[PDB]
Amino acid sequence: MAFAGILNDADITAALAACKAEGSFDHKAFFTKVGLAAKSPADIKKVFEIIDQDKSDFVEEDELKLFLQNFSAGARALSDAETKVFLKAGDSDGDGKIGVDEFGAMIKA
Ligand SMILES: [Ca+2]
Ligand SMILES: [Ca+2]
Repeated sequence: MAFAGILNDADITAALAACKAEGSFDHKAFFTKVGLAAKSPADIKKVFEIIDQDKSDFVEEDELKLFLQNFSAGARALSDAETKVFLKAGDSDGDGKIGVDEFGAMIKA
């Protein structure tokens, strides 16, 4: 909408419209679709502040809920299985959060 061309609002919206059905949680496709897998450290660090929608130096599940609204104004809030598989894409230590190093890993795959 009113964001930088670093991200394609349409691609964000696209995968988010798809990852709204339980069982259709291809969020890794989200990263590669929106172009997030082609981000530089600096970009990924502002994206850090996105999963940290609270800006608390830590990114918890409750943040991943509205973190998408912080990513894009017309984004969908992730559901049970959606947030789960999405988080675990990077969350390897299983602490219900996105460690930003876990994050870089999940985006890169
Ligand atoms: Ca936070
Ligand atoms: Ca973790």
